[PDB]
Amino acid sequence: GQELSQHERYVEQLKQALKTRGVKVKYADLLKFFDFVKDICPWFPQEGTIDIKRWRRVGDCFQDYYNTFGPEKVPVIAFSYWNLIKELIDKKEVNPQVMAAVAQTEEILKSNSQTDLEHHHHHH
Ligand SMILES: *C(=O)CCCCCCCCCCCCC
Repeated sequence: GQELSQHERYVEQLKQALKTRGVKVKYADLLKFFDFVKDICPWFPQEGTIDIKRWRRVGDCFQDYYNTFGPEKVPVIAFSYWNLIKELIDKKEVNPQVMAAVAQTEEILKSNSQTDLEHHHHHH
């Protein structure tokens, strides 16, 4: 959600990198969103976090299939992919939804094995 603002600035950074590849001028957010959103999130485009283990499984499936299918528009962007996914998470260490899925799913407030409410304790 709000993290969207962060995605904007980044989107601009990703475009610059590809720009140095001598590649034409295309949108990264869209090209990636549509492709990925439908890739790891084919039935749930609501969130869809960045994943290396999954994107890899679904990545090879569609990819290994598209290529083995002898395509007529064999894009080079392929080679670029995968490698970018790794270096991506790194520069993402900033504070994306990935880090949130942790603070949210595993709130620090959680007791030893109870809940954040903590019946034993009473604060107000
Ligand atoms: C809430 O709607 C914000 C979206 C939550 C997940 C997105 C977080 C960052 C997305 C990474 C994009 C870069 C690689 C595709």
